[PDB]
Amino acid sequence: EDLFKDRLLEIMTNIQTFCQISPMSDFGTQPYEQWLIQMEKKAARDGNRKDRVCAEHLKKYNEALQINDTIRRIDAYNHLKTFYNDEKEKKFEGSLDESDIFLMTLFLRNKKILKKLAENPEYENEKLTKLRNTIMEHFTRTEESARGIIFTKTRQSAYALSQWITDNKKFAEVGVKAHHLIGAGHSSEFKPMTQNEQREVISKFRTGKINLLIATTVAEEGLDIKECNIVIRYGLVT
Amino acid sequence: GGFHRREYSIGWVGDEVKVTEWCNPSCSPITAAARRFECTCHQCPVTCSECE
Ligand SMILES: [Zn+2]
Ligand SMILES: [Zn+2]
Repeated sequence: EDLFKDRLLEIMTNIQTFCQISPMSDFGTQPYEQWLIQMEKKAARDGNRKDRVCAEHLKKYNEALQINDTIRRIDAYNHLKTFYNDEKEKKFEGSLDESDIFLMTLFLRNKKILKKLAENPEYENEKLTKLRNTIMEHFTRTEESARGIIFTKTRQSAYALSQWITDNKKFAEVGVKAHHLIGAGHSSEFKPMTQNEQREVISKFRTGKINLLIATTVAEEGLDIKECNIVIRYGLVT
Repeated sequence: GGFHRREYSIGWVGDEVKVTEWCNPSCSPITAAARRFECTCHQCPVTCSECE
């Protein structure tokens, strides 16, 4: 039905087989995510390296599943590619072991099919369609005073939503200038943005150089900008 | 303060999407939580074109 999603699920199955785990929760669900989070913590405690790295990687795939489901296939593919590109960089050119080799080779085996599935032009899902029409209708209606914030759950989601806007010229043609806005603290899920960069982005939003901020919810403390005339909550409650 | 800030909540079950929308006074706090606030600046209108 979704060949890209199906490949991801097959891969995650292989990894679970490799480290011999079988969680009650389903791939792509929050309780599955909370379960990986526990396993990973325990593996660091007990010092089980195989279990820790497998959980770490499984989380990257679970993340890709969620991006696939809520934004596009291409963004999910990029999330995985970037992660494996970083692993290759820091570990394959050492403290490299059987689990690292196994995970990396498993992804490389699938990379070109995943890439080509990602490159296939696909129709937007209903979530993104509803998001598009909301932005579009608001921007045409309020024109030069359009000033919006979209809240999303994760850093990778905010970045992906921003890329999608850029990839779609119709947004630009109704005035949209968007930018993601995320925290400074370290996260396994995504790179940080310094407090400095945050301040510059917000400044640009104040001046109107940016008019659509895409932020995580752990930003709302310093986003109380009176001139905002639309807020969109995108999948905060599922 | 001074106007209506349009508020949206886009949620789903599977790929079945539901949108909730309403209005807040422009003086009220910006929040990820889905809140209905009252106007404290006293310059905000009672309704706009968007909420009738
Ligand atoms: Zn007010
Ligand atoms: Zn209104």
